[PDB]
Amino acid sequence: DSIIHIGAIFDESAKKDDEVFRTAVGDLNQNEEILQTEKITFSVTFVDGNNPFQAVQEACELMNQGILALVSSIGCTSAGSLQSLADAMHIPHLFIQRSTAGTPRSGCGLTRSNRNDDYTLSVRPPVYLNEVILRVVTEYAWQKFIIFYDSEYDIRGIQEFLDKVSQQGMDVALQKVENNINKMITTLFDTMRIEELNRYRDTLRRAILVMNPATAKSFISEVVETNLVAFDCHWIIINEEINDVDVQELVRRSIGRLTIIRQTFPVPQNISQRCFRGNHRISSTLCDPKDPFAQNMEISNLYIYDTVLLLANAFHKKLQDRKWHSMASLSCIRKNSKPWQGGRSMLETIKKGGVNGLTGDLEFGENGGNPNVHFEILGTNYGEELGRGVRKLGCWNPVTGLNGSLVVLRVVTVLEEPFVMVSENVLGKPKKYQGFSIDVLDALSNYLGFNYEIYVAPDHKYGSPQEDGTWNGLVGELVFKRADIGISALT
Amino acid sequence: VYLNEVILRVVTEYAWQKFIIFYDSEYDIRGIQEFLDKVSQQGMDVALQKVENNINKMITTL
Amino acid sequence: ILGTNYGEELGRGVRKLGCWNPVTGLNGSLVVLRVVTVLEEPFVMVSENVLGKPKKYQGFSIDVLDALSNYLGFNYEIYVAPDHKYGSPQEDGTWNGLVGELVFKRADIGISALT
Amino acid sequence: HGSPYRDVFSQRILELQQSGDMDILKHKWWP
Repeated sequence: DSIIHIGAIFDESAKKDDEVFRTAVGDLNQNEEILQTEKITFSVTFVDGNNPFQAVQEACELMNQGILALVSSIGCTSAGSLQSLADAMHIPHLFIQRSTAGTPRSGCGLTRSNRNDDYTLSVRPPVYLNEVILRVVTEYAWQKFIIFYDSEYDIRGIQEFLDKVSQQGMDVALQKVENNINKMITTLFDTMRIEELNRYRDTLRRAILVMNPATAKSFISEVVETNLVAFDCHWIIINEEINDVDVQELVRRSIGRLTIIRQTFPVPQNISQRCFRGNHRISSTLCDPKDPFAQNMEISNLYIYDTVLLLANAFHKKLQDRKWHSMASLSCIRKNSKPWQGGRSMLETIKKGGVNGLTGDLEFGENGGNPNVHFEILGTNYGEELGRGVRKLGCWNPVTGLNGSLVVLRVVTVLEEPFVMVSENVLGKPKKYQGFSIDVLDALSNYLGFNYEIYVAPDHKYGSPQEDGTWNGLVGELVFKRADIGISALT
Repeated sequence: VYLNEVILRVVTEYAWQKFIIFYDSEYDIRGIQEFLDKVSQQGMDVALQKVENNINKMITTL
Repeated sequence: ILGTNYGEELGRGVRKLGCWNPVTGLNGSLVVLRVVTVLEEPFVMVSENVLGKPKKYQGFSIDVLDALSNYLGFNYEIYVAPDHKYGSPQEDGTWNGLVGELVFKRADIGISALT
Repeated sequence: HGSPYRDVFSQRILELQQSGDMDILKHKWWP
């Protein structure tokens, strides 16, 4: 007999969310510490996520079967209808927002009626794309740039960023990138000229891509191939979801500088503690980063696992505190439709729950939303020695903000006023030099951000050049490479 | 909704090249996305700004 | 499409300028200069120095530029010529002083006492 | 002989002369 039954409504594109949901229920039903005597059962329905009536109808059928909570992984189109249904029926609604086609998330902006109690808990963190991008452009001292966005991006997600750049007097262009890039660029060459083209190439020297990884890879290749960008270009790509395969392919197709900003998950480092959270064992396929499935997981998939883990802990606490309310068969749109009487107490128990999972820590603030998020910032580099590649520049989170900003020279000198002048002798040899030459050196040291040590030349003279091209003094120190740089009045 | 088409025709007739678009707190800016693409293609200097429902604070702060 | 008008005779008001529909369309008709200068009072005089370089310029040439600026309605920015030279024939190669900055195009206009 | 800091030094020497930060120094040791 099962008294623990949960419902799930998935978009048709969310097959991986269903696979992970079922695996998470499997993993918990093998955990003897949580729900010691009770197995979790479930009913899952797939719906067209652009049909809100179908989403309501199928969610209502799950409520007729009898559920303790409803998990959804779906876009904004049907989100408002499910949230309002959950509020009417008192069913705790664990909402995992899916983006369309890997486009950057924007807030749903459903503006759900606030007269009634909110039964929806938003599992994914707030959209912080606008805050993160503003911090990164500010660090790079950008003043003029173009924002390219995909065909599915909701530009209300950058409205605050646009207001802020306008307040600071920046020249910010917007452009939608059509799903077919070649036509957009081919049309551009046919219609434009050399002057206009030089102006467009100048505009493309600094750009932000607010788009899915597949469109960004195509868009970068097409502009590189047509020579609309060059080695001096600097593009920023921002999206919560860009996998390691996508990052490498973006770096590979790009010339110049590329900055990639994506969501990261603060999970344990040690191999043993990777697939465990306390005594809860996670299936290897989701927690081992060498597994092919784990590397190909969507961000929504990680949140779905942690949602099931959170619900089980909540149900466990409700059963271990003698406050259980049995599930009820509910009916929608009937004369005597009535909410679940156990719903208010279940919602409050889930809301103050917290679990360590695949996303890091999943919990809810007072507003019913998960507050926890971390972004990492990757960047390209180049030398002849290293070739092309990418490394981690920094991290961002909404609490501590930006962390991580985005050699000692051997100096030979010769004393000869007033270029080099001894300001402090300690033990009869200089520690502090002052002078015309030295002040230029202290403008160099501070500005390029190098450290130095200064020692005199072996005779405080440039010397005489010895036979066969041999040098001594300060000059010999440069030739024998025994001093990095020479700060003096050297002729 | 033909707002984007009408506004483009009127700005063109007046030979505008630089201007600001002020919109309210309830306006969906997807309604002018096509207008924004067209002015950008013609090389115009077009600023956007949302006007907050409380104007005095926005201007006083300014 | 409505529009305002004004004269002393009519005062303020509004009238219909035109119409638009998606079939027939519209019916009824409806720079920053770079200044290179050379510092030499009292033509260009430093009125305020900040970190050993002028920040605000005063003198006869600057007032003449404020009269020129209002008429054409251009705005400007002034930076000091780094060489402190006005420029005169260079047989050694490149033009020095004010003249070289314009020849090589690093300023659009040059405001100095250049003979 | 060969250095990757040469480029930024030559740039900074121009930049100090142009800013007039270099001109303050001359007055300093040479009034």
